[PDB]
Amino acid sequence: RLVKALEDIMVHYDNTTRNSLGNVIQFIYGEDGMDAAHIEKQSLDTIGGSDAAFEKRYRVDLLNTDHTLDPSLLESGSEILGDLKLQVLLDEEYKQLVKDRKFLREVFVDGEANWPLPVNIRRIIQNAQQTFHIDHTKPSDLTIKDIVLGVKDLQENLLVLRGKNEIIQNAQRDAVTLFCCLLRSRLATRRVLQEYRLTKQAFDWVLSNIEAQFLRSVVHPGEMVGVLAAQSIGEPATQMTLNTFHFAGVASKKVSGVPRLKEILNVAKNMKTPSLTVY
Amino acid sequence: LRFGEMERDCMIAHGAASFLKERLMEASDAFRVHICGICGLMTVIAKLNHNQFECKGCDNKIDIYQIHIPYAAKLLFQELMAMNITPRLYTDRSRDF
Amino acid sequence: VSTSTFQNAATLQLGQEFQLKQINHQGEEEELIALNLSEARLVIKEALVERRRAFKRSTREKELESIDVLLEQTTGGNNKDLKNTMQYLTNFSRFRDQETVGAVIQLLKSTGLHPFEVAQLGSLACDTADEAKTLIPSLNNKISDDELERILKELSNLETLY
Amino acid sequence: AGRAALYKEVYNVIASDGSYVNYRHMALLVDVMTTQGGLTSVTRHGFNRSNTGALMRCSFEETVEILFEAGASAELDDCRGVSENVILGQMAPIGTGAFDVMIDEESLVKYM
Amino acid sequence: KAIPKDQRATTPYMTKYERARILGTRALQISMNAPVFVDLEGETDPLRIAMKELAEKKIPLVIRRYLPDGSFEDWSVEELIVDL
Amino acid sequence: MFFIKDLSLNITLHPSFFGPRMKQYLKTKLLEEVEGSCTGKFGYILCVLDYDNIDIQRGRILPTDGSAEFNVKYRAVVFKPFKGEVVDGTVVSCSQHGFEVQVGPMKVFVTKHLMPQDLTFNAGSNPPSYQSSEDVITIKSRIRVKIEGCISQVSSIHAIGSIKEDYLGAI
Amino acid sequence: VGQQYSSAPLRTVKEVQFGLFSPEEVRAISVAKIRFPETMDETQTRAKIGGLNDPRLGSIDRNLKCQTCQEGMNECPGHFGHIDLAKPVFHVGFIAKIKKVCECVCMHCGKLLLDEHNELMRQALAIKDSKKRFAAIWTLCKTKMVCETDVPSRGCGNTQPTIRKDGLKLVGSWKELRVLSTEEILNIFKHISVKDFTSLGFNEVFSRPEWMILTCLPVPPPPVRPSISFQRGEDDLTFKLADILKANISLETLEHNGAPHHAIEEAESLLQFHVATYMDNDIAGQPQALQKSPVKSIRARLKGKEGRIRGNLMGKRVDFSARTVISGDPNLELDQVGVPKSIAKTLTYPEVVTPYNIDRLTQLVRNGPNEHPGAKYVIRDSGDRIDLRYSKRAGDIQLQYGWKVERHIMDNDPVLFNRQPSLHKMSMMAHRVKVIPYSTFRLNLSVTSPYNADFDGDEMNLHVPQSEETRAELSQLCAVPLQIVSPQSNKPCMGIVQDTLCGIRKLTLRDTFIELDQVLNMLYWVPDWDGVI
DNA sequence: ACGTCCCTCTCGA
RNA sequence: UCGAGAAGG
Ligand SMILES: [Zn+2]
Ligand SMILES: [Zn+2]
Ligand SMILES: [Zn+2]
Repeated sequence: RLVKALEDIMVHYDNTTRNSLGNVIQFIYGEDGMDAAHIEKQSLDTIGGSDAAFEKRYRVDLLNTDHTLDPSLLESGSEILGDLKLQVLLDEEYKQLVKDRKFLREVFVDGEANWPLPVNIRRIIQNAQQTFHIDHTKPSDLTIKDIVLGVKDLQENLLVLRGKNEIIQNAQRDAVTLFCCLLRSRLATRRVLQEYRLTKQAFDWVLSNIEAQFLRSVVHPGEMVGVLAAQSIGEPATQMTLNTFHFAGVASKKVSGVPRLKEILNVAKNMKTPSLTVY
Repeated sequence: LRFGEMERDCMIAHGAASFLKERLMEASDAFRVHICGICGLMTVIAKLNHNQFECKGCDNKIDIYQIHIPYAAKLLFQELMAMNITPRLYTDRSRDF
Repeated sequence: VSTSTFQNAATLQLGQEFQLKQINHQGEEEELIALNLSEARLVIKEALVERRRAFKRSTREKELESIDVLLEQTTGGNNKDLKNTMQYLTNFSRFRDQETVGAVIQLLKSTGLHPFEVAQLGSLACDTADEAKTLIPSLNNKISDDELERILKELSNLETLY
Repeated sequence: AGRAALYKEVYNVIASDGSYVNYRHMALLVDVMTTQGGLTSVTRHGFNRSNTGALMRCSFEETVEILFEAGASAELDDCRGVSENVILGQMAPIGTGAFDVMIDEESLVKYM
Repeated sequence: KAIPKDQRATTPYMTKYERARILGTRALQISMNAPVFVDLEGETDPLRIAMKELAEKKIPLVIRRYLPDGSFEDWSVEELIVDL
Repeated sequence: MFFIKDLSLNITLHPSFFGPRMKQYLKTKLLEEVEGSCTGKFGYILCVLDYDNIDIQRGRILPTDGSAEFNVKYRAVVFKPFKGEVVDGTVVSCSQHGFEVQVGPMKVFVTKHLMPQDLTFNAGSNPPSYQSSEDVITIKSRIRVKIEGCISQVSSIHAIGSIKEDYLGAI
Repeated sequence: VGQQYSSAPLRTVKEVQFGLFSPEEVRAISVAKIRFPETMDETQTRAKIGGLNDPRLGSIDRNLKCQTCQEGMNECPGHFGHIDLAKPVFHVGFIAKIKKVCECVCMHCGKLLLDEHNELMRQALAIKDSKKRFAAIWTLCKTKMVCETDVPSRGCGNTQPTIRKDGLKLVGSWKELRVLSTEEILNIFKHISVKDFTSLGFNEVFSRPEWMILTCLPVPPPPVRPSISFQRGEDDLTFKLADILKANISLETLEHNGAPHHAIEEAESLLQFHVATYMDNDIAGQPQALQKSPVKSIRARLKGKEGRIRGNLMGKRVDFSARTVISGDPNLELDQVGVPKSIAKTLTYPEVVTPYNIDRLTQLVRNGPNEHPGAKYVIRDSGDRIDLRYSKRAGDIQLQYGWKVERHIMDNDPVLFNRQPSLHKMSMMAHRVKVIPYSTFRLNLSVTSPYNADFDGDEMNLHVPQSEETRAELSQLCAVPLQIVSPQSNKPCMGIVQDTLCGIRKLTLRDTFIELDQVLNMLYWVPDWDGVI
């Protein structure tokens, strides 16, 4: 029943997900426009933790003596302490990082940080250190405005939908939001120098690799997500209901499941175990 | 061996369209029917080793087309016709949309 | 595969294809292309001279044989029709020269009569307007018998010294 | 709002055995049911009544029945569906059939 | 009959289905004594020859991507990006 | 008459042709089919006009077949007769029932009934001819005929004419 | 050779326009009138009969050409005939909608019961839909049992009955009960206004309501109702058509010579029934016609699960296919499958004779169909098949380009491999061929879980392409290495299992050590070993 | 009014 | 060549 109801649906050449009639089901497949194989459970370090540890890890204050970057973490360190025209960009960065933490706490209200997202950043900075042999005793050769500006310019090129009018541009802005919030979380200025110990070449190589692996992770117009989605729950249901352990009474309500799959699909107003969860 | 509905779906998910046609047309069925440009149904007399095409009823010797479809579909359309249903096969579109 | 396009009596009641308003090859309502025997003989000749020049990149009833050898070069001998056509055209053309033909077209195409009438009037030599309107039936009231004979006499002088 | 509760119920039965399925597949089926105005069932009456092609709808549950209303109400088939080309032995607009391949004569002389 | 080559929305990257059909089409064609534009390095298989044509980007093919409404965006093999 | 029509036609090429004189063999195969061809719609398609500026358009590659189809666009000189037009021609045949007339690529036949009453016939003539009071229709004379009716015979549209009405016959 | 060549231009179907047959169009396309309910029974001898089966329909015998298109069995599609019915007759699948139209039109004048003045009807006729408009009219018209004279004109204004069916025909009651005959409703439907029936839910040229009542029935050609040789034996649908003509040819002589009211009304409901069970033999009431047994109606021919659509068009039994018991192999590579020698010598792929393989193909052709690297047939450019297994010229046969060599499938060929559950697209992948002995499909150990296959008697399907395009299709899209990371769960679906998994734990311990002699053997067992100790 | 998927064999008019 | 039964993953 599933497969016969979804086969029509596929990703068309403008990233719309339509049937034979041309009726739109999804404006970007998976609400982000990404192929399912290229996605791995990543960690958003900006949502979880105390606000106190948040400053320790992301805040950089050039207008300070304790909360500034030590000139041992990078070359332009003493010539950068108190740089007013640069600390404005440090504030612009940390103002976006705080917007992220509140924005993520809106979507994932329970405090969950591990979610599937394309491009494994933790592996890229791992291979960067392993490739360029980064010395955690000598300082980095990056300016403050190399990192934050290179990250901002990287987001402009992480493309899902190409278009002209603001309709597409504003929906494209939405399609990347999460991955950008993780990108900002993993390429904060403090992180890049204090614990990543990156160099200029290594950090450019990381940006170039993030741009490429992302452009690969995008769906390919022609993917038969219709039958693919139907199959994706088909094989599990053929398993499932592997009977084990007893407990009746409520019987854990719809623990249905295999007849709820029946119940859910044909809807049917007569429910087998209705239950109001009043908070 | 049966290449059934279950197996059809996996090729669809794979996107192997050209193969799915081959596995369903060159590996079975396939037929060279002659259909009328007027009524899209298989009335044309195909006197081809004499070169003479015609469709009596809607008399025409000029608007005839060759189409490659499974013989099980030719059978199906002829079966629907014996039930008084006309499944007209047209070699062009009009809906657009 | 047979010929496609884009879209019966001499009483202006021509075919559905051969109606006055017909589509240009680019796509505009253009008038139909009717051409008399002289207007024809020349158009085929100039298109066959064009073809001889492209394959390179790699007086009196005696032009009959010079056109006959051109047809043996430009097109295959598998076309007895174009051979029979050019023989008929050069033997039945009223005007041999490009200038005289164009001048004929000037006189004919100002009256605003149907293209097929234009073609059939440059092909058939008539004297009396009663003779003209009878061989081409579609006229009758379209042109004054004096005005028609005014054209006929103008056209008779414009005839090539055959 | 009903859309989210629909996904919530189907996520609960799949994750009842750990399993896990990527959001996109379930949200596809959920949106498919949703994007109509209301809840459309996944049976012979719920989605098969759609204005799609006759030849792909008869291949589900109600076969000869639909083909009879097709001749009666004088339907016309778009053929843009999957199961239509299958019945017709035609290369479907699926994946490798979602485009057409041409040759540029300019390129043919460009590459000697 | 509608599209311009400067107003292009579809992704500049070649899809896996585009590559798979282009390769098969060229391989099928080479198998039918078609002229090979690439320099042949001693290959008996037309699929490898088609892959060599794709590597040197010497395939005269051009994709016509049909959008849902009926529009079509022409992309030559030459200009499509092959990452994948 | 004689007309110039904006026709079109679709040719299919085998993949072995895809390279050099591609544009040329398509032009060549277009002539090989449409030249001297006769259809019931347009009549004698005689000469393909302006060989140089001939459109080719792109060629769609077939599905499981490697061939490619091209919608070729062209302009041509056509000749479709009509019931009522008067045409002049040269006599060709001469039989007991009448005589044929070569009007261009097409043969029109006149019946002894479709000739006036003063027209007699002389079979014992060298060459056989149709005599009359003052005129004689020899085996190769030039005659003005009115086409009375046309019939489409495969690839040769034939006709039947008259010279009985006024202003027809002599030259 | 397959099928001959026809000059007709080839295209593809792009619109399938469903309509209804007009009994004039049936009479126009039909070859001859089917009048005798006999097959070859002229005198049961060599020929058929000019009445049914090949009275210009299509050949019945193998060594005989068609009476119309003299082309014979393969390539001859079969041509339709017809039976002129002695009296009009309802249709089975339309008997419901035929009733529903009378519940809307005037049974005297033919106009709509509620035209273009009543408010709710005009909200309904404005619905420019399809059967959704037909549903609104039928409900808002069935109630009114009269017409109108004007009301601020529209005709007449007679009374309408309460019409409900009785298995086969319709009856309506005025207030007096009266049976509504087929011929009666036929006249009512033909008088329905051109604007009325179109706005009802029909079509001016494709589906007129008067064509739901059959006046002339199309006789299908022999292909859909064949003849078996058990000195023959026809099909059930051939039997059913003889029954229809038998009920018809009676009703003709009844209504001509005789004139009994009960007898003519008798054999009419019989013909009404034989035309009914011919299409569907599973009706509401109805005895469900049996012939010396039930009978397979045309609806049962098209019914799901099998019946053309589900079993012959959405799924096909196919050539170039294999199936055998599967066994496991740790020394085989992941993306390849072990194919028995027997299967490779049976399955073939047709390679176009090209200057690349010509020397390799000539070697294979002259090898033979029983030697492993060989070929079974070679197909000339002349479109004829040369059986290398029997032909006299098989030993020499000089090859030419543009020919085809149906050569045995050999090592590292793309094939399709399939387990029978077939639920995920990971249950059907492409494998390299590695021709092996013994009668089992020997596949790799780790591509176990994606197929869900063990080796306790498991059996698996193998399919092999035939074109170079669909080889690329399998190798570039459906290959096993591509499928390693599944989209269904964003994680890989293949892994190290059983002995490889138990041993990799027993090996990766600090307690585990290996000495010089055995270390060297392990290193050489690695295919991509750098040669460095 | 639907009521999984393919396989191998053997019995009856 | 249609209907009934047994059996494998
Ligand atoms: Zn027709
Ligand atoms: Zn036949
Ligand atoms: Zn009335």
